[PDB]
Amino acid sequence: DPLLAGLVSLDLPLDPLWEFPRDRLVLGKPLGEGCFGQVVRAEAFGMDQASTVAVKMLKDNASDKDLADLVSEMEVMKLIGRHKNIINLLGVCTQEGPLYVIVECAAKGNLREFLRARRPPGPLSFPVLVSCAYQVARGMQYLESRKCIHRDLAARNVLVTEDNVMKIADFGLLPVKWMAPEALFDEVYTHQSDVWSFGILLWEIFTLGGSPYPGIPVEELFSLLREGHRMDRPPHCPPELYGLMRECWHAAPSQRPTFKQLVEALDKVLLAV
Ligand SMILES: *CCC(=O)Nc1ccc(CN2C(=O)N(c3cc(OC)cc(OC)c3)Cc3cnc(Nc4ccc(N5CCN(C)CC5)cc4)nc32)cc1
Repeated sequence: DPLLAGLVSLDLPLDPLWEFPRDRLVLGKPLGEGCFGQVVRAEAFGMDQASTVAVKMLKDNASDKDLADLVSEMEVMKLIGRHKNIINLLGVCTQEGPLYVIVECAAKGNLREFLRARRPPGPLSFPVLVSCAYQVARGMQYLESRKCIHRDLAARNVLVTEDNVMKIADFGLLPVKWMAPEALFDEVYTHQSDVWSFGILLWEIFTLGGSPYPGIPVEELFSLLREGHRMDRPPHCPPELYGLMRECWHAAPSQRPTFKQLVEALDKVLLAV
Protein backbone atom coordinates (compact mmCIF):
# COMPACT_ATOMS: atom_id res chain seq x y z
CA ASP A 1 0.00 0.00 0.00
CA PRO A 2 1.83 3.03 -1.55
CA LEU A 3 0.97 5.88 0.83
CA LEU A 4 1.24 3.91 4.06
CA ALA A 5 4.29 1.91 3.00
CA GLY A 6 6.03 4.78 1.19
CA LEU A 7 5.76 7.83 3.47
CA VAL A 8 7.68 8.29 6.73
CA SER A 9 5.22 11.08 7.47
CA LEU A 10 1.71 11.71 6.21
CA ASP A 11 1.20 15.33 5.24
CA LEU A 12 -2.51 15.83 5.75
CA PRO A 13 -3.58 19.46 5.55
CA LEU A 14 -3.79 21.38 8.82
CA ASP A 15 -7.32 22.42 9.69
CA PRO A 16 -7.01 24.78 12.69
CA LEU A 17 -10.75 24.71 13.42
CA TRP A 18 -10.41 21.03 14.44
CA GLU A 19 -6.78 20.19 15.23
CA PHE A 20 -6.31 18.94 18.75
CA PRO A 21 -2.95 18.77 20.60
CA ARG A 22 -1.75 15.17 21.00
CA ASP A 23 -0.26 15.85 24.43
CA ARG A 24 -3.70 16.72 25.81
CA LEU A 25 -4.83 13.22 24.89
CA VAL A 26 -4.42 10.01 26.92
CA LEU A 27 -5.19 6.79 25.01
CA GLY A 28 -6.90 3.98 26.97
CA LYS A 29 -8.59 0.61 26.50
CA PRO A 30 -10.10 -0.60 23.17
CA LEU A 31 -13.79 -0.08 22.52
CA GLY A 32 -16.15 -2.61 20.91
CA GLU A 33 -14.29 -4.83 18.47
CA GLY A 34 -12.52 -4.37 15.17
CA CYS A 35 -14.85 -4.38 12.18
CA PHE A 36 -14.88 -0.58 11.91
CA GLY A 37 -11.16 0.00 12.38
CA GLN A 38 -9.53 0.59 15.74
CA VAL A 39 -11.43 2.56 18.37
CA VAL A 40 -10.26 3.23 21.89
CA ARG A 41 -11.49 5.02 24.98
CA ALA A 42 -9.36 8.03 25.96
CA GLU A 43 -9.22 11.03 28.24
CA ALA A 44 -8.95 14.50 26.73
CA PHE A 45 -7.94 17.60 28.67
CA GLY A 46 -9.44 21.02 28.02
CA MET A 47 -12.08 19.92 25.51
CA ASP A 48 -8.49 22.84 32.48
CA GLN A 49 -9.47 19.21 33.32
CA ALA A 50 -10.32 15.86 31.65
CA SER A 51 -13.31 14.23 29.96
CA THR A 52 -13.90 10.78 28.45
CA VAL A 53 -13.81 10.52 24.64
CA ALA A 54 -13.46 7.91 21.89
CA VAL A 55 -10.58 7.85 19.45
CA LYS A 56 -10.47 6.18 16.05
CA MET A 57 -7.16 5.38 14.38
CA LEU A 58 -5.76 3.05 11.76
CA LYS A 59 -5.25 -0.60 12.66
CA ASP A 60 -1.56 -1.52 12.37
CA ASN A 61 -2.33 -3.47 9.18
CA ALA A 62 -4.42 -0.72 7.52
CA SER A 63 -4.50 -0.34 3.76
CA ASP A 64 -4.44 2.91 1.82
CA LYS A 65 -8.22 2.41 1.48
CA ASP A 66 -8.63 2.32 5.29
CA LEU A 67 -6.71 5.62 5.41
CA ALA A 68 -8.98 7.14 2.75
CA ASP A 69 -12.07 5.95 4.60
CA LEU A 70 -10.95 7.38 7.96
CA VAL A 71 -10.09 10.71 6.29
CA SER A 72 -13.40 10.82 4.40
CA GLU A 73 -15.42 10.04 7.52
CA MET A 74 -13.51 12.77 9.34
CA GLU A 75 -14.23 15.27 6.55
CA VAL A 76 -17.94 14.35 6.50
CA MET A 77 -18.21 14.80 10.28
CA LYS A 78 -16.64 18.25 10.05
CA LEU A 79 -19.43 19.43 7.66
CA ILE A 80 -22.40 17.96 9.54
CA GLY A 81 -22.20 20.13 12.63
CA ARG A 82 -22.98 19.47 16.27
CA HIS A 83 -26.12 18.01 17.83
CA LYS A 84 -26.96 16.43 21.19
CA ASN A 85 -28.26 13.20 19.65
CA ILE A 86 -25.46 12.34 17.30
CA ILE A 87 -21.88 11.20 17.92
CA ASN A 88 -20.07 14.54 17.47
CA LEU A 89 -16.56 15.11 16.14
CA LEU A 90 -14.51 16.71 18.93
CA GLY A 91 -11.12 17.08 17.27
CA VAL A 92 -8.47 15.55 15.01
CA CYS A 93 -4.73 14.88 15.22
CA THR A 94 -3.26 15.04 11.70
CA GLN A 95 0.02 16.92 12.17
CA GLU A 96 3.33 15.31 13.21
CA GLY A 97 2.07 11.87 14.34
CA PRO A 98 -0.46 9.06 13.66
CA LEU A 99 -3.92 10.06 12.41
CA TYR A 100 -6.38 10.29 15.34
CA VAL A 101 -10.09 11.15 15.04
CA ILE A 102 -11.57 12.14 18.36
CA VAL A 103 -15.32 11.74 18.86
CA GLU A 104 -17.81 11.59 21.75
CA CYS A 105 -17.77 8.49 23.94
CA ALA A 106 -21.01 6.62 24.77
CA ALA A 107 -20.30 4.55 27.89
CA LYS A 108 -23.29 2.14 27.75
CA GLY A 109 -22.78 0.78 24.21
CA ASN A 110 -25.38 0.43 21.45
CA LEU A 111 -29.14 0.64 21.96
CA ARG A 112 -29.94 -3.00 21.07
CA GLU A 113 -27.62 -4.38 23.76
CA PHE A 114 -28.66 -1.72 26.28
CA LEU A 115 -32.30 -2.80 25.89
CA ARG A 116 -31.60 -6.55 25.85
CA ALA A 117 -29.45 -6.41 29.02
CA ARG A 118 -32.33 -4.76 30.83
CA ARG A 119 -35.22 -6.99 29.75
CA PRO A 120 -37.66 -8.00 32.50
CA PRO A 121 -37.86 -11.70 33.55
CA GLY A 122 -39.81 -0.98 35.55
CA PRO A 123 -36.32 -0.30 34.05
CA LEU A 124 -37.65 -0.19 30.48
CA SER A 125 -40.92 1.53 31.25
CA PHE A 126 -43.07 3.06 28.53
CA PRO A 127 -41.59 6.55 29.24
CA VAL A 128 -37.97 5.31 28.89
CA LEU A 129 -38.76 3.65 25.55
CA VAL A 130 -40.64 6.64 24.15
CA SER A 131 -37.72 8.79 25.28
CA CYS A 132 -35.29 6.58 23.31
CA ALA A 133 -37.46 6.82 20.22
CA TYR A 134 -37.90 10.57 20.68
CA GLN A 135 -34.15 11.22 21.01
CA VAL A 136 -33.30 9.21 17.90
CA ALA A 137 -36.00 11.06 15.90
CA ARG A 138 -34.49 14.38 17.04
CA GLY A 139 -31.05 13.29 15.81
CA MET A 140 -32.46 12.13 12.49
CA GLN A 141 -34.37 15.42 12.12
CA TYR A 142 -31.05 17.21 12.62
CA LEU A 143 -29.24 14.98 10.14
CA GLU A 144 -32.01 15.43 7.55
CA SER A 145 -31.74 19.25 7.92
CA ARG A 146 -28.00 18.87 7.11
CA LYS A 147 -28.99 16.93 3.98
CA CYS A 148 -27.44 13.78 5.41
CA ILE A 149 -29.10 10.46 4.51
CA HIS A 150 -28.04 7.77 6.96
CA ARG A 151 -28.94 4.62 4.94
CA ASP A 152 -28.31 2.27 7.87
CA LEU A 153 -30.46 3.41 10.79
CA ALA A 154 -30.76 0.56 13.30
CA ALA A 155 -30.60 0.18 17.10
CA ARG A 156 -27.10 -1.34 16.86
CA ASN A 157 -26.16 2.02 15.26
CA VAL A 158 -27.50 4.11 18.15
CA LEU A 159 -25.17 4.57 21.10
CA VAL A 160 -26.09 5.29 24.73
CA THR A 161 -24.11 7.62 27.05
CA GLU A 162 -23.65 7.53 30.83
CA ASP A 163 -26.76 9.69 31.14
CA ASN A 164 -28.91 7.63 28.77
CA VAL A 165 -28.68 10.13 25.93
CA MET A 166 -29.18 8.51 22.53
CA LYS A 167 -26.50 9.26 19.95
CA ILE A 168 -26.69 8.15 16.35
CA ALA A 169 -23.43 6.62 15.05
CA ASP A 170 -22.32 5.86 11.48
CA PHE A 171 -24.02 8.94 9.98
CA GLY A 172 -20.72 9.88 8.36
CA LEU A 173 -19.09 7.56 5.85
CA LEU A 174 -27.77 -7.88 8.23
CA PRO A 175 -28.86 -4.34 7.09
CA VAL A 176 -31.36 -5.74 4.57
CA LYS A 177 -34.09 -5.99 7.24
CA TRP A 178 -33.88 -2.23 7.89
CA MET A 179 -34.06 -1.25 4.21
CA ALA A 180 -37.06 0.47 2.62
CA PRO A 181 -38.49 -1.31 -0.47
CA GLU A 182 -37.28 1.45 -2.83
CA ALA A 183 -33.78 0.87 -1.48
CA LEU A 184 -34.05 -2.92 -1.42
CA PHE A 185 -35.20 -3.12 -5.05
CA ASP A 186 -34.06 0.02 -6.86
CA GLU A 187 -31.12 1.08 -4.61
CA VAL A 188 -32.84 4.42 -4.04
CA TYR A 189 -32.06 6.15 -0.74
CA THR A 190 -33.91 9.21 0.53
CA HIS A 191 -34.83 10.73 3.89
CA GLN A 192 -38.09 8.82 3.55
CA SER A 193 -36.21 5.51 3.37
CA ASP A 194 -34.50 6.51 6.66
CA VAL A 195 -38.02 6.97 8.04
CA TRP A 196 -38.86 3.38 7.06
CA SER A 197 -35.67 2.25 8.87
CA PHE A 198 -36.73 4.36 11.84
CA GLY A 199 -39.98 2.38 11.86
CA ILE A 200 -37.93 -0.82 12.14
CA LEU A 201 -35.84 0.79 14.92
CA LEU A 202 -39.09 1.70 16.73
CA TRP A 203 -40.15 -1.96 16.57
CA GLU A 204 -36.65 -2.86 17.83
CA ILE A 205 -37.12 -0.48 20.79
CA PHE A 206 -40.54 -1.82 21.85
CA THR A 207 -39.55 -5.49 21.56
CA LEU A 208 -36.69 -4.51 23.89
CA GLY A 209 -33.95 -5.28 21.37
CA GLY A 210 -35.88 -7.87 19.36
CA SER A 211 -34.59 -8.97 15.93
CA PRO A 212 -36.76 -7.83 12.98
CA TYR A 213 -38.82 -10.37 10.94
CA PRO A 214 -38.01 -13.34 13.16
CA GLY A 215 -37.95 -16.74 11.47
CA ILE A 216 -37.56 -15.19 8.06
CA PRO A 217 -34.53 -15.65 5.79
CA VAL A 218 -33.16 -12.51 4.11
CA GLU A 219 -33.73 -14.06 0.65
CA GLU A 220 -37.50 -14.18 1.13
CA LEU A 221 -37.80 -10.66 2.56
CA PHE A 222 -37.85 -9.32 -1.01
CA SER A 223 -41.11 -11.00 -2.04
CA LEU A 224 -42.55 -10.81 1.48
CA LEU A 225 -42.23 -7.02 1.39
CA ARG A 226 -43.55 -7.03 -2.18
CA GLU A 227 -46.61 -9.06 -1.03
CA GLY A 228 -47.07 -6.34 1.63
CA HIS A 229 -45.88 -8.21 4.72
CA ARG A 230 -45.40 -6.08 7.84
CA MET A 231 -44.30 -6.88 11.40
CA ASP A 232 -47.02 -7.13 14.05
CA ARG A 233 -47.48 -5.07 17.22
CA PRO A 234 -44.94 -5.69 20.00
CA PRO A 235 -46.58 -6.68 23.36
CA HIS A 236 -44.88 -3.72 25.05
CA CYS A 237 -46.49 -1.33 22.51
CA PRO A 238 -49.73 0.71 22.70
CA PRO A 239 -51.83 0.71 19.47
CA GLU A 240 -51.05 4.42 18.88
CA LEU A 241 -47.30 3.88 18.74
CA TYR A 242 -47.85 0.86 16.50
CA GLY A 243 -49.82 3.17 14.21
CA LEU A 244 -46.68 5.26 13.95
CA MET A 245 -44.56 2.24 12.96
CA ARG A 246 -47.09 1.18 10.36
CA GLU A 247 -47.08 4.70 8.90
CA CYS A 248 -43.26 4.61 8.67
CA TRP A 249 -43.65 1.40 6.63
CA HIS A 250 -46.02 2.89 4.11
CA ALA A 251 -45.25 1.51 0.64
CA ALA A 252 -45.47 5.07 -0.73
CA PRO A 253 -42.58 7.20 0.60
CA SER A 254 -44.69 10.39 0.54
CA GLN A 255 -47.28 8.83 2.86
CA ARG A 256 -44.70 8.10 5.54
CA PRO A 257 -44.28 10.67 8.35
CA THR A 258 -41.37 13.08 8.18
CA PHE A 259 -38.85 13.19 11.01
CA LYS A 260 -40.28 16.56 12.03
CA GLN A 261 -43.68 14.93 12.54
CA LEU A 262 -42.16 11.95 14.36
CA VAL A 263 -40.47 14.32 16.81
CA GLU A 264 -43.70 16.30 17.44
CA ALA A 265 -45.77 13.11 17.80
CA LEU A 266 -43.34 11.44 20.22
CA ASP A 267 -42.81 14.67 22.18
CA LYS A 268 -46.56 14.68 22.81
CA VAL A 269 -46.60 11.13 24.14
CA LEU A 270 -43.77 12.11 26.50
CA LEU A 271 -45.54 15.14 28.01
CA ALA A 272 -48.57 12.94 28.71
CA VAL A 273 -46.34 10.41 30.51
C1 LIG B 1 -18.08 -5.50 14.04
C2 LIG B 1 -18.94 -4.97 15.15
C3 LIG B 1 -18.27 -3.88 15.92
O1 LIG B 1 -17.16 -4.06 16.34
N1 LIG B 1 -18.97 -2.65 16.14
C4 LIG B 1 -18.49 -1.48 16.87
C5 LIG B 1 -17.17 -1.05 16.83
C6 LIG B 1 -16.75 0.08 17.58
C7 LIG B 1 -17.66 0.79 18.33
C8 LIG B 1 -17.18 1.97 19.13
N2 LIG B 1 -17.56 3.36 18.95
C9 LIG B 1 -17.36 4.04 17.80
O2 LIG B 1 -16.87 3.38 16.69
N3 LIG B 1 -17.63 5.37 17.74
C10 LIG B 1 -17.52 6.15 16.53
C11 LIG B 1 -16.34 6.47 15.92
C12 LIG B 1 -16.37 7.25 14.76
O3 LIG B 1 -15.15 7.56 14.15
C13 LIG B 1 -15.03 8.75 13.44
C14 LIG B 1 -17.57 7.69 14.24
C15 LIG B 1 -18.79 7.36 14.86
O4 LIG B 1 -20.04 7.76 14.40
C16 LIG B 1 -20.10 8.72 13.42
C17 LIG B 1 -18.73 6.60 16.02
C18 LIG B 1 -18.10 6.01 18.77
C19 LIG B 1 -18.29 5.35 19.94
C20 LIG B 1 -18.80 6.13 21.06
N4 LIG B 1 -18.96 5.37 22.18
C21 LIG B 1 -18.66 4.09 22.15
N5 LIG B 1 -18.84 3.43 23.37
C22 LIG B 1 -18.94 2.05 23.57
C23 LIG B 1 -18.99 1.60 24.86
C24 LIG B 1 -19.09 0.26 25.16
C25 LIG B 1 -19.12 -0.63 24.12
N6 LIG B 1 -19.27 -2.05 24.37
C26 LIG B 1 -19.45 -2.87 23.32
C27 LIG B 1 -19.64 -4.23 23.51
N7 LIG B 1 -19.66 -4.72 24.76
C28 LIG B 1 -19.86 -6.12 24.96
C29 LIG B 1 -19.51 -3.89 25.81
C30 LIG B 1 -19.32 -2.53 25.61
C31 LIG B 1 -19.09 -0.18 22.83
C32 LIG B 1 -19.00 1.17 22.54
N8 LIG B 1 -18.21 3.47 21.16
C33 LIG B 1 -18.00 4.03 20.02
C34 LIG B 1 -18.98 0.39 18.39
C35 LIG B 1 -19.39 -0.75 17.65
